[PDB]
Amino acid sequence: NPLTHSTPKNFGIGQAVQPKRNLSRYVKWPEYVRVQRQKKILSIRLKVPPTIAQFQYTLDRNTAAETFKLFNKYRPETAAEKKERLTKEAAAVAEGKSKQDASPKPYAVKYGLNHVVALIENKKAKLVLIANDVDPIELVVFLPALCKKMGVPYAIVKGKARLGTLVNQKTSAVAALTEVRAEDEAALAKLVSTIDANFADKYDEVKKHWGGGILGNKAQAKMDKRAKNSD
Amino acid sequence: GRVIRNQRKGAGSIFTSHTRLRQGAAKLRTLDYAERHGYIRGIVKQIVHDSGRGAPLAKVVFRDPYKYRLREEIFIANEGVHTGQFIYAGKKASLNVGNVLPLGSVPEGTIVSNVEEKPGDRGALARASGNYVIIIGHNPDENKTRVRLPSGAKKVISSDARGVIGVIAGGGRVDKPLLKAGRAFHKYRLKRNSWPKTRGVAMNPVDHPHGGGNHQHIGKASTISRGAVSGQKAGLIAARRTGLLRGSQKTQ
Amino acid sequence: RPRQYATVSKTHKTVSRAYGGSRCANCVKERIIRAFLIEEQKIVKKVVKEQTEAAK
Amino acid sequence: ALKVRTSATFRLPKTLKLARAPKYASKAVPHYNRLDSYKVIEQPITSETAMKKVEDGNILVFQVSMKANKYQIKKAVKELYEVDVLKVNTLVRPNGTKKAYVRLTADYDALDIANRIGYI
RNA sequence: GAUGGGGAAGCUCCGUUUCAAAGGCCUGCAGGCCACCAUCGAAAGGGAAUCCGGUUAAGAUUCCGGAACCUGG
RNA sequence: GCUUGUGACGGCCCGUGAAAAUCCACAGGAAGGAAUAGUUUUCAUGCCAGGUCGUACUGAUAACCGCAGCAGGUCUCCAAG
RNA sequence: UUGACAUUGUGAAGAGUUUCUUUACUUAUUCAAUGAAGCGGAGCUGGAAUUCAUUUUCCACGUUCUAGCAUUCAAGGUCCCAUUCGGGGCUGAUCCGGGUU
Repeated sequence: NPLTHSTPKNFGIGQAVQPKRNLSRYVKWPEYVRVQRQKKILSIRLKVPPTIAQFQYTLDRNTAAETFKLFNKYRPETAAEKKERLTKEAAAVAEGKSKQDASPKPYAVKYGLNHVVALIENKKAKLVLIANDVDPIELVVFLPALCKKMGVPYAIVKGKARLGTLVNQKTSAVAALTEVRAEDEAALAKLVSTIDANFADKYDEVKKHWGGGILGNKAQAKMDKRAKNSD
Repeated sequence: GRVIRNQRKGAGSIFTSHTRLRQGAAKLRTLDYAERHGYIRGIVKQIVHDSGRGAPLAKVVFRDPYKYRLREEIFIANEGVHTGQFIYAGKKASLNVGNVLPLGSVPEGTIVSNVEEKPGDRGALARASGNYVIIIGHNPDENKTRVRLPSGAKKVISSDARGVIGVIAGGGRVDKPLLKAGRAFHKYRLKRNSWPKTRGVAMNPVDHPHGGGNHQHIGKASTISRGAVSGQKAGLIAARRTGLLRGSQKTQ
Repeated sequence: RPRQYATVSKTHKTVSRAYGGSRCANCVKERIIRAFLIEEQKIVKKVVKEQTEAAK
Repeated sequence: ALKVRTSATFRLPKTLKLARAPKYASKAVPHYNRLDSYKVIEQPITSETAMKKVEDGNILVFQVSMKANKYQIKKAVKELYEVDVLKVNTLVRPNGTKKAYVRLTADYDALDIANRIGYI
C-alpha cells in the first residue's frame, strides 16, 4: 500500500550481501561427533561378513510391540516387591510352613547374559531376544548360530535400552524367557512360528551373504551416472 | 672437522628472513562460490614497495559477500594497473589486465602471473619482477591446461587454477649493476644474512672441504654427487655437465 | 594528540557536513556525484535490458 | 526431525556452572583483622628535623609497617587520635622501615597533639 | 614461552591462526550482537595530565605558599 | 652569527627507511524522545578521591670495572668572548 | 637410496595350475584451505526453438564505461493473534541427500 514499498534484494554474486542460511551441512563439527558418524559410515563400507550381516535385520514394529507386550507380563520384581515377599514368606515359614514353600513359585524373563547362555546350553530356554546394537559385538555374535545348532527360537531386536526397561534397568543386551504361564502359550507359539521363519530358518542363507559395499551419496550417484549416461 | 657454513643455515638464528618492514604476504583470495561460478570486482586502493622484494604490491579491497565488511588483499603488481582501478576476479570474469581468471577460462598464447600451482594455493609461480608464465595449450580431459615457465620449463596443471593477467612489474632490475658492495649490502640486509661470502678454497680444511693450501686450490673435482652428504655438498651438485656451454635450449 | 580529542568539544573535531572530520569537501562532492550518476546509469541499464529482452 | 545451525563454527553450549556447596568450612576460623590500626602505626619519630616539621608545618612523622598504605594510615590516625587528616606523603627509609609525613588540617595543632600523646 | 595437542624411557622437546566444544558484550532469566583470545618482553621506543618562587647540614618538577592540568566517579 | 626546534621543498636507493595499546571522527539509523510542559551533562559552573615501588650522592686521573684510591676502560645532554 | 614383508581393502582386464603387467573404486593412509558457505542430483526458471502452440528435436542460468552505496532475522506478498503495540509462521531465497571441500 502507498507507504510500504517492495524493495527486493538480489542475493546475487558481487552484490546484495548474502543472507543467513542453514549451514548444518558445512559445519565443522566436534571430534566425537565426526568420529561416530564416520565410524557408522566406515562400517557401512568394508563388506561385512555374514557373521555380522546377521544383524540389521531386527523386526517389524508390529511383532516388536506384540513381543514386548508379552514380555511385560513376565516382568521381574522391584525393591518393594522383593521386600514384601521376603518379609512374608519369612514371617510365615520360619516358624510355620515349609521353607520358601510359603510363597508362590515365580515367573519372569530370566534375564542376564551368562544365565541365559547356560539355559540355552541346557536347552531350558524357550524364546530369545538379542539386541542388535551392542558395543562390543563379540559378546553376541555367537548366539544366533548357537541357538540354531541347539534348535532354539531366537530373534534379533532393537533397543537394548528397551530390554533394560523391560528389566527396570538401563540396558540388558538380552532377554530370553522360559517360565511361561499356561495362558500365554498360544501367543508364545504364534510369535515363535513367524520368528523362526523370519530369523532362524533364514540363518543358513544369511550366513552365506556379506554386507557393505555401499559408496555414499556423491560417488554412488557418480557410478549411477557412469553407468547410465555411459551405458 | 668443523661444521661448514651452509650446514648451519637450517637452524635460522642469524640466517632468518628480515621481515619487519614487510607488508603482509602477497596472495590471492580464498577461492569461493563467486570465483567458482561468477566474478567479483575489487578495487586497488594503493600500490606499494615491499622491502626485500622487487615486484611491487597492490592493496585491493573487496566486499565481504557474507558479512558487512571489507576484505583487503595483497596482490602483486602487473605492469599497468593503477589506483582507483576496478579489478574483476572469477570464472566468468573479463579478460583484461589485472583481472584474475582460471586457465580454462582463457585461450592459449595468453599469459598470466602469480599463478596458482593448485586451486587455493593462492599463488606460487610467476611472483618475480618482470617475469611471466605462458599458456600453450588446454586439455579438457581432467581439466588440465599446460604452460611454459620462466625457467624455460613446461608443466601441466588444473585449468581451474587461478592466475592474474599480464606480467609482473619491476622489470629490468638485473640490468642495472650494483657497482659496489654497499648497495648489495642494503639489498641483502633487507632479505637475510646470506652475504658477504667467503670462498671455500680460502677457508681452512676444518672449515670446508676445499680448505687447505700452500696454494689456493681445491684438489679434487667440485661436482659432488646428488647422493652425497650434508657437509660434503659444497660446489657443483648434480652436474650433468660443467664449464661454459653453447647452445642452448632450455627445454624443447 | 589523540587522547586530547576526547577532552575537547565537538566543534573542534568536526565541520558541519556529512563526513565532517573524516573526508575533505571535494571528495564528498566527488562521492555524491558518483552515487547520483551511477544510480541513474543503473536505471538506464535496467530499462535497456527490459526493452532488449522484450525485443524478441 | 532436524535443527538449524546457521554457522559452520560450533562452540561449547553453555551450562549452569554450579556454585560451591562446601561441607567442611575450609578454614577452621577466619583470621582477625591482621593489620589493625595499632599494628599499622608503630612509632613516632622525634628527630629534631621531625620536631621542626611538627612545630612549623603541622605534620606528624610516624614509623609504619611496610604493609600499609595511605588510606589505611589516614584511617588509623583519625581513629586513634580523632583528627582531620589533610594529606600524607610516605617513603621507605634505607634501614628498611616506612616513614609517613602526615599533614594536618588547620583546625589541629600537631604540637599540642604531640605533647598530648606525651612526646614533644 | 604455558595451554590444547603431538613426540620422547624420561629429565623434558616441538609448536604459539594449535586438526581444540578454547568466551564475554550489552538490556535469575528471556532478548539480542560479537570473538586466533594465554602471559612476558624497552626505567632511551609508544605513552593522560604541572609550573613558578622559597625552603634543608643533607630532600625536592615530590616539601611550604601561590597558580594549574588530567583521569575516574 | 652559534646552538636548537620547526615548515615547505629538493636529492638518494634493486635500501622507500616499526608495531600495539589508546583516543577521536564519519556513515549508520537500533532506540528513545516536548507542552503545563521535557530533552540534553562532547557548553560553563559546581563536588570526592587519585593507590604501590623508586626518588639522597658519585658517575670517575679516589665512589663503576680493572685483585688496588691503578695515567687504562666505560652511554649521553647543556656549551661564553 | 633400492628390494622384500606388514599398514593394505574391493573390482576388472589379461601374457608365461600359476603369478606377474595396468587400471577401476573409497573408507585406509597422504596433501592443502577455510569462522569447514553454498558440494552433488533432479530440477525449476529463462531464453531461443515450434507452430494456426504444445515440447515438437534446441540452448543456457540475475553484478563490467566511472577511485559511489550496499549491515539491524529484509522489504514486499500470504496467513494466523485481536492486533491497544506489537508479535509469530511460509515465501521472497525450488526440492532432496547432512560425504566441509
